[PDB]
Amino acid sequence: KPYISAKDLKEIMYDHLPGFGTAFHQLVQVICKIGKDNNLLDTIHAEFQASLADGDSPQCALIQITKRVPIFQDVPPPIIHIRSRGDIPRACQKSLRPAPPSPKIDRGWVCLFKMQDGKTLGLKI
Repeated sequence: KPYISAKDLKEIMYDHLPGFGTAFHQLVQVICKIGKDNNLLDTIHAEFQASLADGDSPQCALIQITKRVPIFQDVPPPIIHIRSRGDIPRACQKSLRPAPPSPKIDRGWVCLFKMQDGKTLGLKI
């Protein structure tokens, strides 16, 4: 069992972020779910801290996690099912892009939004 829970890591990360419902907030969620599912929460937490200690901003640290914690190169961006495009947080809207064939988390593709109508948009940082 992890010293830090998915819920608590999310809160710690959220505490460091400006605004609400940004692409970074969504990235926090992707990171925590991947960490929780693969039992890497503590590793992820430490990497977050280490990046901040290097002098990186919190946004930059989240990006660093995707490049430095190996698992984020080895799994595809999560597919998140929603009903319509309005379900996506306002702050994320500006970051939606057509979904390429091979999006990579470590290149900024946070997740894929799959709508009810069958359409798909990627979230890109």
